[PDB]
Amino acid sequence: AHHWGYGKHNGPEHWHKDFPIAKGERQSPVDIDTHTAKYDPSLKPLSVSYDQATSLRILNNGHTFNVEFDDSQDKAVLKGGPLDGTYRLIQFHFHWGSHDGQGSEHTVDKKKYAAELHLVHWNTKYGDFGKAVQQPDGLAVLGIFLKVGSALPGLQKVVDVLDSIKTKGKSADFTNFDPRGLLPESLDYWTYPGSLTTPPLLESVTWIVLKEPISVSSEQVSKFRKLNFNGEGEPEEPMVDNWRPTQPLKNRQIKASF
Ligand SMILES: [Zn+2]
Ligand SMILES: [Zn+2]
Repeated sequence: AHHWGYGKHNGPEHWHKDFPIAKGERQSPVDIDTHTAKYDPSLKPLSVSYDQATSLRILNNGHTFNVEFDDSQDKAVLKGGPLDGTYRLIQFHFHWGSHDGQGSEHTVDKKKYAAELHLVHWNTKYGDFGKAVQQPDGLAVLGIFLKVGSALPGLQKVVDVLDSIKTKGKSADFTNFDPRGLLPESLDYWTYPGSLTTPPLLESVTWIVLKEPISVSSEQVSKFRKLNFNGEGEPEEPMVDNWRPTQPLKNRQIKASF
């Protein structure tokens, strides 16, 4: 019965009990202090190759909704920037709040955005995601802030299908979705070494967080809130505030690409 979540007795403040790495040296998310985050002119340009991205399904895993990608080959791929080698896109998901004033995981000078998008990639030095997720150089997550304003057309295909995966365990067919519609024009970014922001909280993530947010409408985000954490036949719990508070930076340095 007990499973990790975002509630009072299974949430971020409780995770350390069943996942002691929650209190580790490289935990995510962090606050991005733009005064101390010093620029690095050695950082190579970021390369985002999503032209042949091949989506498979959209699903409710009880924590968020995931858009899964075909990672059998080097289709949609992230290279450059702080990354050694090639990282294959496997899935994307969001974090959001109960209201437009909170919802992001990272903060920028303690500012919270309405939501955060995470594009998850794993390093082809390893055989698959299951092997990479255990290694400090295993994953690269591209983090993108959402701010409420203009409706994003590239998000509409996602929003129009959320009613078919309202509850945990539902996974719908979802092909030919273009993740490039979810990117801002500028790819300037901050980067630091970190972790998964959910259990198992493994410290295997090179974080790449873009400075430019994308704009969504209040209506699009409010559709996110119509999802439920629970499965069919369980008490309803709206899926809201599925974000982790920021964690101590400890000895890490956030580097700017710009
Ligand atoms: Zn627990
Ligand atoms: Zn995430």
